[PDB]
Parts: sequence; structure tokens; C-alpha cells
Amino acid sequence: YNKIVSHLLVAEPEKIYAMPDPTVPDSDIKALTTLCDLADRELVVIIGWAKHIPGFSTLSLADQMSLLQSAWMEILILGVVYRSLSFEDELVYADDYIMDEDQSKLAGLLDLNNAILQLVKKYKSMKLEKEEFVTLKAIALANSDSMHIEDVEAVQKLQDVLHEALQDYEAGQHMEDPRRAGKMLMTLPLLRQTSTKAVQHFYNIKLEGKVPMHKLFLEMLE
Amino acid sequence: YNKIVSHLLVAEPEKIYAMPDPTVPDSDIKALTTLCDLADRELVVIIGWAKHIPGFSTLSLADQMSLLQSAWMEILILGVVYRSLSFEDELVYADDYIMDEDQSKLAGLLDLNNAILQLVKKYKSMKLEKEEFVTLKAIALANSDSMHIEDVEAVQKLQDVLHEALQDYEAGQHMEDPRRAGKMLMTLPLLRQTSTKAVQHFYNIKLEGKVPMHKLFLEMLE
Ligand SMILES: CC/C(=C(\c1ccc(O)cc1)c1ccc(OCCN(C)C)cc1)c1ccccc1
Ligand SMILES: CC/C(=C(\c1ccc(O)cc1)c1ccc(OCCN(C)C)cc1)c1ccccc1
Repeated sequence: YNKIVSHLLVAEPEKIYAMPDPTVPDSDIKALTTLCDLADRELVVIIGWAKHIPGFSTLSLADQMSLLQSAWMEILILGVVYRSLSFEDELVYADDYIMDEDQSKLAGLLDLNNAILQLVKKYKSMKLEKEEFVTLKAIALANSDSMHIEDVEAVQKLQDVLHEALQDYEAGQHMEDPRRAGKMLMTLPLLRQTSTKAVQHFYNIKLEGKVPMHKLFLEMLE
Repeated sequence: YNKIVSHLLVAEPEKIYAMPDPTVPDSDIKALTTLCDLADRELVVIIGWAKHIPGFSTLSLADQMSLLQSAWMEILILGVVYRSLSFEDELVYADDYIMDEDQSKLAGLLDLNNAILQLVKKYKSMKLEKEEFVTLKAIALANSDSMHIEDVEAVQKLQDVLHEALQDYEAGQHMEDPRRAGKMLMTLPLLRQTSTKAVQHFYNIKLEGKVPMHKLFLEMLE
């Protein structure tokens, strides 16, 4: 069994409850608040998680920040996708916050949650395993295509190392499909597309708040 | 040598000149007109090209249209990227229409053309070959993630067939890097991201015109 995959499995953060405020009337604002508060907590643990990825900490702080800046929404989305694989037309943002179509409509997230469900659909068909999920999260971080990378070569080595882990996993676990690793890689474009739209929506409705995201990753990394 | 790759090479369309109107004063409008007129001509030949891809014609007309609808901007962009690999900070839209930074600024395309140059940068480092380019164009078509596919399984078989061709090519041509096929696949997210932004920009400034894109692919396919 592949050691990087094993390591990523033990580095996996614990479940986080959303705790929607039971005193607040249901509304689009309440849904967005709940999601913002959930994501902020998730981002803190994502930063800690990334430090476990072999080679990530040896990048400059600027490069670590750049990768995180570019990847954070993909990592959040891949999480909700994975959590939702055993459900039907619903998204498990947390065990206590499962969004059906009516809820998504109410939150103004129909189009976005429908795209996320498209990711779910594909991964259900492919029978996405936890091992594959955690490896793809790490790959999405390393492959996030920041336009501000200092050490392009080191970031490529990190991509290489993680891709190798996925290939080695699939070679051992899935001999019935010698192309499964590539199929997994071919799911990344839809994740990127969905993230891109989610981030556009995030800025369009001003969820970023008073303090820029750049400084937030700084505080947490420094 | 891989037959699908060989076939794709012979299916490659001839060069198309942009023919910017020499009587028209240079302006953002002239640049956008030139690009619109270039793309429209390219789209006609792209539709003919897709018919050469093994299995594409045996899909329903609806599925052919769906793949084209979802992929067309990626295919256009991958073309300009490939045409630009031997240039520096300039995009070869056509032999007679090469956009430098000043031109992009003037056209309102700085951000978009900069993203396209990011694609170029990565492919230069990877030493992207024509064989790899034409194969990735076909993969981008098949992997374009339309939300309206009728025969999900047939579209997967098409993805499979093209992925197999890339893997077989790389296995024979690039034994020094057993992971090169996966590296090529890992370039697709940035293409998707760039296309997504280009399409958003395309609709934001109303370049679609009086007739919807759906009917355009119909006419040309029927
Ligand atoms: C898709 C749901 C979502 C977020 C989300 C996704 C996955 C997940 O596990 C948790 C949340 C989302 C919402 C807000 C957000 O902002 C965090 C920044 N702070 C400073 C508010 C990030 C993601 C969202 C994204 C954009 C607009 C509206 C909602
Ligand atoms: C990135 C350049 C570009 C186009 C382009 C890209 C590659 C290429 O080889 C040729 C052109 C572009 C521009 C217009 C366009 O519309 C075609 C639809 N008709 C009906 C006008 C498609 C692509 C463009 C895209 C969006 C907004 C503005 C410009």
C-alpha cells in the first residue's frame, strides 16, 4: 500500500458540524451565514492539513500561501462532494446541514449546487474511494495554477510526487482498469470549473468580508 | 505509432488568416470584430474536424451538439496556445494577427490573454508536441462535462478511447517519463478555467449576436 496515501488518510481532519442558528428564521441570509461560518472553520483545518503533505512546508511561505489562495475553494468543494456520495440529489455540507433542491433555491445556490451534484454524479459512477479522494485533494492543492509561484520547479516536484502516489495506488488496487489514475485526473477540470464559478459568486455577493483572504492565510500560516 | 494520434494529425485543419480590415481604424471594436470573425470560421472547421474523431459521429446529434457546445471555447483556446509556443509574450491568433500586451490592453483582453499565456508557459516547459496537442483537443471535446448528455456511457467510451491513445503515445515516445500522459491530463484544469472565464467575458460583452450558439451548431451539424 502506498505510504503517501496512508499518510494522507491519517492527516484527514475530523468532521465539523455546521450548527445553523436555531433562533434565526430560515432565509437566504441564514443559509449563506451558515456556509460562511462553516467554511471559515474548514479553512483553518485545511491550512493545518496542508502542512502534512510531503514537501509542502519546505516551499516558501509565499508559495504555500499562493497554492492555498488558488486551491481553497476546490478543496472545500471536493469535501462536500465526497460527503455526499451516498446521498441522492442532496449535498452534505455537514452532518447537520444537508441541502436539498428546495434549500438551494432558497439560498440562491441552485446553479452552483447543481454543478456540485454533477461532480457527485461522476464520482458515484466511478466509485470514488476515500484513498482517491484524499489524494485528489492534495493534487488539487499542488496543481492549482497560481500565477504567482516563486519556485515553479519545486511546485512541479510536489505535483509529481502526488501524481506518482495516485498512479501507484491505482496500479496496486485497480488492476482491472490500468487507466483509472488518468480517469481520476480527468475529473479535475469539472472541479476547477465549479470552483471558478463558486469564487465568482462569492465575490459577486461580497462574502469575503472586511479583511482580505490573503491576510487570512498569512495569519494562519505564520 | 498510435493510429488514433496519426489520424488526428491528418484531420488537422489548415491555417486560417484573420484578415483584420485594413481600412478600419485600430480600436477595441476592430480587435473584437476580427476575433469574432476568426472564431466563426474556426468553429465551422472544428465541427468538420470532430466528425473525424473515432466514435463521435455515432453519438446522437443531440450529444454531438452538447459536446461541441461545452468544448468549443477550449478547442479555440488550445489552438491559439499551440500556435504561440515558439513566441514570447505574444499570442498567435493567426499568422497575420499576433497580439502583444499592448494590443491585449487595447482590446480589453489583458486578463484573458494573460491566462492564455499561462497555458503557453506550461506547455513550453513541457515541450508540448503536435501529436499531444491534437490528442488533448480531442480529449477536451470528449471530456467537456455537458450537463445534457443522453448516452453517458458512450461519451465515457469516447473519453476512454482517446485517453488510451494518449497513454499509448506517451508509453512509446516518452519512456524517460512514465507519468507524462498524466502530466498532460493535469494541464486540462487550467484550460477549463481559462475557457470558463472567456465564455463569461463573451456573454458579458454580448458577442454571441442575434442567433443563439445552439442553432449555429445545429445548422452546421445537420
Ligand atoms: C458552494 C457553497 C459555498 C461555500 C462552501 C462550500 C463548501 C463548504 O464545505 C463550505 C462552504 C462557501 C461559502 C463562503 C465562503 O467564504 C469563506 C470566507 N469567509 C471569510 C466568509 C467559502 C465557501 C458558497 C460559495 C460561494 C458562494 C456562496 C456559497
Ligand atoms: C480569447 C479571444 C476570444 C476569442 C477567440 C479565441 C480563440 C480563437 O482562435 C479565436 C477567437 C473568441 C471571440 C469571439 C467568439 O465568438 C464567436 C461567436 N460568434 C457568433 C461571434 C469566440 C471566440 C475572445 C473570447 C471572449 C471574449 C473576447 C474574445
